[PDB]
Amino acid sequence: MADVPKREVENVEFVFEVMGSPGEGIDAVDLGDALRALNLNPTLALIEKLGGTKKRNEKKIKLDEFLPIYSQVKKEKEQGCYEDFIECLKLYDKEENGTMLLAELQHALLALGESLDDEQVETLFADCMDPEDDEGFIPYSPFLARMCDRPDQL
Amino acid sequence: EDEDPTPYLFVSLEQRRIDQSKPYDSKKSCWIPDEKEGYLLGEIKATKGDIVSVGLQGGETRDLKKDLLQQVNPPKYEKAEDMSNLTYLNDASVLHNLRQRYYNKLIYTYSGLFCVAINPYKRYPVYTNRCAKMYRGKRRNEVPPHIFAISDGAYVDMLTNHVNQSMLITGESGAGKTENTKKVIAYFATVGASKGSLEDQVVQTNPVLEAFGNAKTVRNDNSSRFGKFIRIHFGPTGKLAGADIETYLLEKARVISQQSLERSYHIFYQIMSGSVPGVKEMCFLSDNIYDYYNVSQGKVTVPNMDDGEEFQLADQAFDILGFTKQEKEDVYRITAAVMHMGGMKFKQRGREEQAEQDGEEEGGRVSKLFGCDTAELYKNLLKPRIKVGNEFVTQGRNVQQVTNSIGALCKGVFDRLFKWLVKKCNETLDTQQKRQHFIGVLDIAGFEIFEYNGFEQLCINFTNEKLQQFFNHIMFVMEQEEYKKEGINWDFIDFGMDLLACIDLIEKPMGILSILEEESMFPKATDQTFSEKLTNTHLGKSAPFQKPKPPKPGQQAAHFAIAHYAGCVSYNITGWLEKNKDPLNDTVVDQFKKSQNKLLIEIFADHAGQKGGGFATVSSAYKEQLNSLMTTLRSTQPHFVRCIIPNEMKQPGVVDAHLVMHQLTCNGVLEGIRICRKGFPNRMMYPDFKMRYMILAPAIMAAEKVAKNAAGKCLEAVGLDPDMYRIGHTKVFFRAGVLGQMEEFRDERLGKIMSWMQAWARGYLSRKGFKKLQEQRVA
Ligand SMILES: Nc1ncnc2c1ncn2[C@@H]1O[C@H](COP(=O)(O)OP(=O)(O)O)[C@@H](O)[C@H]1O
Ligand SMILES: [Mg+2]
Repeated sequence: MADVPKREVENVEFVFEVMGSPGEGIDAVDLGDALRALNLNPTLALIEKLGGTKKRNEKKIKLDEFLPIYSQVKKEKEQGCYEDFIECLKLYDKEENGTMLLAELQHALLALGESLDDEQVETLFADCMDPEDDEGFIPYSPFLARMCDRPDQL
Repeated sequence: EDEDPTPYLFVSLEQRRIDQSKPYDSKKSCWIPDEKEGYLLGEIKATKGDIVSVGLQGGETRDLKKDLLQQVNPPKYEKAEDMSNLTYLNDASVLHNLRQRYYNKLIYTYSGLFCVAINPYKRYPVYTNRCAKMYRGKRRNEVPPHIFAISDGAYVDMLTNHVNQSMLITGESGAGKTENTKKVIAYFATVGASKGSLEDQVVQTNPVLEAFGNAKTVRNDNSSRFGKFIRIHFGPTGKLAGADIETYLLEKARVISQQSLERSYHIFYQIMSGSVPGVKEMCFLSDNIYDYYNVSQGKVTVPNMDDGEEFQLADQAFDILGFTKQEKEDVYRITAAVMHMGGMKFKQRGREEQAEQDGEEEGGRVSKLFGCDTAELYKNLLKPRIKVGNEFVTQGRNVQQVTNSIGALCKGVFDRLFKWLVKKCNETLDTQQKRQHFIGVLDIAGFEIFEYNGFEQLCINFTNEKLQQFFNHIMFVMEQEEYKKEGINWDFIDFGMDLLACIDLIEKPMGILSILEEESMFPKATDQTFSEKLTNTHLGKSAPFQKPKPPKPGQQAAHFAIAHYAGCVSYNITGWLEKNKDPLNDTVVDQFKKSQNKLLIEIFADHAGQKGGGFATVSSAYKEQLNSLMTTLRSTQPHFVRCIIPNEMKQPGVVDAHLVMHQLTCNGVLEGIRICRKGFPNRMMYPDFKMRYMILAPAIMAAEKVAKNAAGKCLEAVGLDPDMYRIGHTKVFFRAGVLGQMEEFRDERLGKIMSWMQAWARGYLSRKGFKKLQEQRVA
């Protein structure tokens, strides 16, 4: 009631009412989607470390069991940000003009780190990415500002 | 030679773009040692413990210790004009930057406070009026490296700060000291020109002094056999006002002795060329150089050198410098007289094998040239006289005593003739007009290690021992200033004993030279007594004094060694006593002073007949010169130009890595770097810091308005003690290993952002579907 802010608990209430059932809760395969619905962006590896599970009906996480996980993910400060991603993509901005090759960006997202699906990247580019130029370059600053919900940088 | 100097001063834009694409990984790129190349660029393939596998161009791989690897500067610093801007200034990065520039036809490179000059062995149009105009008034950093930039800066500091300046141009034989020296002087003569002009008279001293003072050696077809210090005086308004020259340690023996591959002094062959009418006739000179043994013991010609064209130029210089016809002609007479004296043969007689002339042909030539009576001359040589108090003695002489007296006179006359030429040049260059300040230029042999190191090499290495102490001191002071300019307090003072230990071993009482002078006044003491008196007095007692390194096949043994600042040198003492005292037949000298050759009387006006005859020696005389010189230098603002020979073959564009590295150690280039980088091996300008390390604290740095605060807060953000760096006005300075830690932080951080970015992409995609699932959860 007076430990974790009240309004934030209410925010967790709303998400569970949408993704989980009163008796059980949210399925553990949905633990990442639940935290994301709360304006968080945890890595797949961190979700595994906090009760994430593959496939359905393997594990259930109820409310009071999810709150410590929420506060956990909300404590760790360096989980990425718009400014962090600008510096990563600057390493591809050969011309120092704020552009990179869409091929390199797509390749990196599908190959490196916690890689993404072909479908995840296509949807991402469809919404946030601007059209290429004649040479295949793209402005990566607005793409990150839309993905990171940073209107101030548009 | 009116051309465009740009392609010989700048790195082309085309070349820069190529350089910025060389293969660089801040994690793999490394320098490794190598015999022939000095250092090789490599690629760390794997690491196990303190051993790394380095991949070299060409497939080869080597396993060596991390200890031996040296950091690589990124390609943007390729052919850097000022190596103090390099992040890493290890030995490999210095060689690399210099050789790359050299391969690009760039002779000059700055290394912070001093300048490096690599012999091109090719004539580039960088000493024209068109090029000189490019450096007049401009600051050192506004134009590519060049000797003119230093000269102008010293001329500017002189006029602005009212302080005398110095330019020390050092290096081993054939490195390019004399060439650069002549260009500096010609630059000051130009800028200082108010409008037989003084400006041309100073330049015309070189053909004279080089004619009598330079000679062909294996290392250098125009080797300087003397040291030189010239002061260019400027009036209160900065106009040329005069000049004076001092010379040191002219190699007398070359007048009568040459090695097989070497020449005597150019003048002897210039005069024999016959390119000047009347000269050979007046001098009774034949047309066979080999008629004169004193000069034809080795080579008698030099490829690509026209002794005839050189004699005309030299003879012309005498005119411009104001030599009267009688003066000029007596110089040639005395010069040829030295040649003739080597032909005066003799033979034994009987009692005491007392010698007598065997042919007066050459003797007559000598007498006529020196304006002496031939009969009296031979009489004073064979039957000299001494004073016991108020009587004469008819002392005899055998063939060998007579032979040696001739060679001594040859050396004494030429040496005294050379000194007079310098004296005469100083008279011409003294215009009695107001001298306010001066810029002094030093052109002297640097520290060098030969197979045979004798008396001369000891004086030279002794001289450079004092120049290095002066250099080290100035580097501390100026670098402290350089830090002050960056708003940083920097203090490093240490004066290790060794900076003065060698100087003491050589100069202090009972030192090397003291014993050489003490032993010069003993009966015989030929070499061996000097040798043992050096060992018994210093070996095991004076730290730098060491046992001589045993000789290798084909080398004569040495007698002692010194651990010099630039390496261990083994010295051979045979002949030092003879070289240290140059006694002349006082009876023949008296005849000279009474001769009909007016110049001969002048060059000997110093020497008494029957100063003149005191306790002075070569070593004693030179120690006063060096003291006078060092006193003058320490009164000025100095500028150091380190000349370097690229290879042993006079080949333009060819770099002998081992040879260059040795010089970087001996010429004080690496030492100066240790000083300027003491306490902070690495530095970095803020634009480069941001490009490389803003990823560590982007938001933090993004807020700061000035680069300084951005770099600082970034270093505070990571776990760095504030003493591990200094925030200058335009540069960050790092202690050892800090960049390593910064690169580790960057590596780990860079290994996460990709997952963060993907986690955020999933968040966006998730929150996208939560909107649909949300609205679908109503009714
Ligand atoms: N800047 C230069 N331009 C052209 N040739 C040079 C230059 N510096 C040196 N050389 C060549 O190398 C030789 C040696 O130069 P020098 O100054 O006499 O050496 P050092 O005086 O150091 O013994 C010269 O005779 C010349 O041919
Ligand atoms: Mg020289």
